[PDB]
Amino acid sequence: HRTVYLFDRREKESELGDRPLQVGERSDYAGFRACVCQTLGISPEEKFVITTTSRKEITCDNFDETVKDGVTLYLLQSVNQLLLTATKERIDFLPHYDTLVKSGMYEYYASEGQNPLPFALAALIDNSLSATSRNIGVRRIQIKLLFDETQGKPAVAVIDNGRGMTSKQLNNWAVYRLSKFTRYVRPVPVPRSLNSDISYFGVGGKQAVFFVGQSARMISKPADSQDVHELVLSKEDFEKKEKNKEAIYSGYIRNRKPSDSVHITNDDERFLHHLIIEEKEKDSFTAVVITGVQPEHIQYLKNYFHLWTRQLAHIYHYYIHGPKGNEINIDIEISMFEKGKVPKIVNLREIQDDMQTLYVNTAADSFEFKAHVEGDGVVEGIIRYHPFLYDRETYPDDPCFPAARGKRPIFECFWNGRLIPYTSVEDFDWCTPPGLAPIECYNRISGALFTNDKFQVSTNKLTFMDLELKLKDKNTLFTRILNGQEQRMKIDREFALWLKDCHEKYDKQIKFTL
Amino acid sequence: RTVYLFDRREKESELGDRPLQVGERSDYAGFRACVCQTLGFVITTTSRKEITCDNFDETVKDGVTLYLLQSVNQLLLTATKERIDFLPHYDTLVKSGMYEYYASEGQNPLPFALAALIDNSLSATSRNIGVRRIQIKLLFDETQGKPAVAVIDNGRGMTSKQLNNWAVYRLSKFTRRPVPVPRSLNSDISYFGVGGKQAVFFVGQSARMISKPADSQDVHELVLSKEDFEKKEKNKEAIYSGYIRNRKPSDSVHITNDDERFLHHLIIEEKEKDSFTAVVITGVQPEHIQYLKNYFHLWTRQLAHIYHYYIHGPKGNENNIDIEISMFEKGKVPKIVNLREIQDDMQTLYVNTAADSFEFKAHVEGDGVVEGIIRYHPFLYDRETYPDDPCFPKAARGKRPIFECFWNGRLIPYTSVEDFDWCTPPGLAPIECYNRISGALFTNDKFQVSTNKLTFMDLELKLKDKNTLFTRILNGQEQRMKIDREFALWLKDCHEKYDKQI
Ligand SMILES: Nc1ncnc2c1ncn2[C@@H]1O[C@H](COP(=O)(O)OP(=O)(O)OP(=O)(O)O)[C@@H](O)[C@H]1O
Ligand SMILES: Nc1ncnc2c1ncn2[C@@H]1O[C@H](COP(=O)(O)OP(=O)(O)OP(=O)(O)O)[C@@H](O)[C@H]1O
Ligand SMILES: [Mg+2]
Ligand SMILES: [Mg+2]
Repeated sequence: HRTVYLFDRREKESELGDRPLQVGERSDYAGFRACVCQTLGISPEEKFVITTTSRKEITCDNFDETVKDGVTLYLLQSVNQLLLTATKERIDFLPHYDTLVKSGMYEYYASEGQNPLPFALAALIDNSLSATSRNIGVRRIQIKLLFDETQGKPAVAVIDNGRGMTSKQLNNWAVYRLSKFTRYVRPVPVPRSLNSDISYFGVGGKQAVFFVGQSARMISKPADSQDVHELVLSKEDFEKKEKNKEAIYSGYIRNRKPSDSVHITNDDERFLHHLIIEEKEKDSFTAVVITGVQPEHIQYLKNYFHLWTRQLAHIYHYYIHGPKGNEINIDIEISMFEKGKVPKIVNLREIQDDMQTLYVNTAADSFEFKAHVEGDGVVEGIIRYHPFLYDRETYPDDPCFPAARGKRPIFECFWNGRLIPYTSVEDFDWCTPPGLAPIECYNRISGALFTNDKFQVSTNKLTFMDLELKLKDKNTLFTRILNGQEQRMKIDREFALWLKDCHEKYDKQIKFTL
Repeated sequence: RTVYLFDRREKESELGDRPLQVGERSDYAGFRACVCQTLGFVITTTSRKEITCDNFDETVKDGVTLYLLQSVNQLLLTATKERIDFLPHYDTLVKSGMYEYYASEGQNPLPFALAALIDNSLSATSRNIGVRRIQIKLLFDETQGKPAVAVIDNGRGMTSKQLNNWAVYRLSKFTRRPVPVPRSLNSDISYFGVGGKQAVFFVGQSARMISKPADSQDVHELVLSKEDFEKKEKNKEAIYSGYIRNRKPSDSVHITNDDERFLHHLIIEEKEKDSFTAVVITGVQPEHIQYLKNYFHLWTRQLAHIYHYYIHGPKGNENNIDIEISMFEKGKVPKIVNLREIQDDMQTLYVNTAADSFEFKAHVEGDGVVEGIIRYHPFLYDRETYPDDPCFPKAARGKRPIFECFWNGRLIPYTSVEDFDWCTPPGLAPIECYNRISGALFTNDKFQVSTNKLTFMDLELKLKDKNTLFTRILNGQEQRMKIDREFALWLKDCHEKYDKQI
């Protein structure tokens, strides 16, 4: 049985409403037309016509190809009669499954001399940070690059010991654009907004997995749950469901006891048996297993291991090292496996040449402030002084920007504690050179800005929407943070005086002639 | 009301599930009795919450999966399969443009949303015989109802089926290729199946699509709106089901609220058109209205810049496309401009202050070819003529990048290329001549852009790749010279010919 919707539009006064019509398999136009004449009281002496909404007339030849399930049909005196009264033609407009499969394909663009693949990994780290935010003890977040072909096909796995997901929460995860606002306890403010409350849009994890690869296997277990819940979303399963005319967004969660990998029969996915065996220890976990990894991603992760782990340490510097930075707990552990090589392992806390560590440890002093923007948003700011010592500047180098800072921007920008990589602020009026402090001192300052969600970011969290615009608005008030207290100030003069004091206390102009 | 029951008492229990039809008026004991009868403990949800008559109605709903177990916390001997639906949330549409148009390089990004709708009209009018009329009407006169933004073209329009397709997020031309032309001004700008929906839901909260093909006697009208999605959700109706209204041209009887008064004057004009599409955005955010009202000359120049080469052709502003903008305010004269009238958009300034040009192609391994042009702006007696750029308030170009970048003929606003090696100062030509050159790069779709079409994905990285071959185009033939010395020579000639001291 397939339903069609018939509008009688022979005369203006014809019934406004449509008449639905159940049509069984292997029926013909003559049968269809007879029923119409009978129910509606129409002599088979009327020369009326039946047309689609495009005015294509139904005939015996085209009946089966034209009268499909769901179509709307017109009863007309003639094929091109004037539509005296308006019709309502039912439609379905379900999003195409590429809403998921292509959600990350054209989002992570390259900018400022950076490879964006680690930003997809950061999206998954963000999820694990939120999931581990109330852990008693260690918050463990592992990224395993299973690129050893003696264990199966390449796979990227992100595993944490967070709170995990129920069947329902795992169902929610699969819903594109289902966020914490739609499916929530807004956290109490905290310095640098290191609150682990990084989610906003309900899409980031899906963009990441389908950017990295073509199939995601979610494995999760809350502490309360006896059972492990497992859900696969993949390009292959959508294509299969399309070809077989099955519901595109229907599937099933596999519930199972911990450590049971009997459902893994693909030898390509061998490595999953060992991942699933590891579940016995864990009271609560989530594992994101990505397969169908694009070859260009694998080659970058193999050949630039020190660079892209550094990028991640840079992004999560203040989550790793706390609000003061790495003045030289969360364990973010990367491990990569290749045929013929010892496992490569690094805890991001080990990394010492990420840009923030260099800024923090080459700084002689700092200048701390807040910016109060119209709309009640508050930005935390820090400026750091990197002094000239005898014969050299100490402002650290940045490989993306091959006398001290140069033409580089002063400020890196952080949102809920993590770096937003493609938004920098060059300077403000009050920290550019006009004077009361020597000009070259304005080139010795680096900085960081910290917001919470009051300042919007783009969906991919690569950029702020309008951070600089709001900070430089005429109504924005700047305050100084000193000894824990916040106070209004005359910032142009008070920053200059701070800069002059830094020059006199820290800059050293003594050198043996060459 | 169907539930799916898994018998999981023993390791040998039946693997498959047994669907049970639980009537609407049924009890826990009744249900329990039906279970004992059908198969031969406790019953739980998939979270091991035990079914009781206290929770029976809040727990045994249509479509749920249930467990038959010896105890609540018995280990699962055999794995179950729990049916789920995961339809995208309707914010997949309503919020599709809310966090996509970020500000960069001092530009307000609102006109980029209008460019997305212009791109659609360029493609819809690509085979028009005669004029291609693309109108943007800002109906901000409150005597005619609430604010609205309308984009109206005289293109091919949409059938009922094509209008249905337009409402499918991510339904593209690939899941439903012109011949190469200069600067890829091919009007084949679509790719992703989302741009138009991001634009309307960035600008406002409701989109009325009105369309009519020439081969169609009826007009097709479809509304997508935040308010409609919210009503369907409240009433538990299918989220992605609606209807297309089909009507005769110029019939506006369905418009009954005074706040949409303006639509009568808009629909009356359908008499005059064989084919058309009208996008009508309502629920316009107040901040978009304020910007559009107070910076008319700025944001219309932005659109002329973006579409310079579609307006003026492949040589620039030294065609049958009429992009007309009109804004209506209470007690004011209509503001009206054809983008072809604008003369101080950046590309016009580059084209007209240029004394000579240097043309070239970049061949990127993988069949991708980029067309490029560099323009020389001389020093005339006592000033540089390199045009100023309000986004950027070495005396000529200064720190600005050389190259603006175009994709299928239209500007990509947030992708610039500062320079290449062969056109950066080393001296076969005075150093300061290298600061007097602007340029533009043109690609087709062989070079990827992001979904919102604000940036290229990896244009600069591929252009600077060591395998990339740079060839000059002189007259109409490809010359095989070493571009770097060829360009330094061209820059000497330009200096010795166009720079003036007296
Ligand atoms: N590692 C995890 N542990 C527990 N729950 C998770 C994990 N990853 C994802 N989820 C759940 O799935 C949901 C969807 O995640 P996704 O990253 O797609 O969107 P989001 O994080 O909510 O928003 P955003 O788009 O800002 O990332 C999350 O809100 C979270 O509840
Ligand atoms: N003004 C118009 N006239 C005729 N058809 C249109 C018009 N606007 C949109 N369409 C149809 O609706 C479809 C969806 O448009 P939308 O802009 O959402 O995606 P797209 O243009 O296909 O891809 P992209 O995301 O690259 O813009 C278009 O492909 C086109 O077929
Ligand atoms: Mg997320
Ligand atoms: Mg489009």
